[PDB]
Amino acid sequence: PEFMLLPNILLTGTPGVGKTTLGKELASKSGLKYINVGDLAREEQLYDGYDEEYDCPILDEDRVVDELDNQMREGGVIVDYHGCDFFPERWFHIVFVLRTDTNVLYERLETRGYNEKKLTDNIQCEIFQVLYEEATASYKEEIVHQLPSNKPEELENNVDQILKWIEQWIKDHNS
Repeated sequence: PEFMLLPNILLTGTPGVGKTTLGKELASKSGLKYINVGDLAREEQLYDGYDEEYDCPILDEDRVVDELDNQMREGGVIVDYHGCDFFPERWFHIVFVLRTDTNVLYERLETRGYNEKKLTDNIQCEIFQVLYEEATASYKEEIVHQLPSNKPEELENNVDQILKWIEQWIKDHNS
């Protein structure tokens, strides 16, 4: 991989849409580094404050940015998070918003053991297309793409499409 310019990819979308499964499979099949922002925040303890209504530690967004910046500047990172407005715009060469039909998403999150309030908030997040709108507000329209993510076959299509995109980008940016 040495001395190749490599792209950064954002995988965003509501919890349950398949970002982690996709990012991990992409890392394995491309050699790009996969970063789960939730796991990173947990591992490096990047929390500040507690949201009492959602019942979750509040992400320290500045510290996440500081934690990742050097690595992002070096390129070749696939970032997975259910938020994107706080990342420096310069980080990402392409942004994929994974989408899952509400019925499918509900059953996924139900299986994850989400209670009613958490199920409702997340399901409304998807049905209101919150993350999609957040992505389009934060990044150039031409680099934001929605990906259906409802079944293994769509995961397969997404892996294939993005792996092909990575190859083309690398060719274009290492003349």
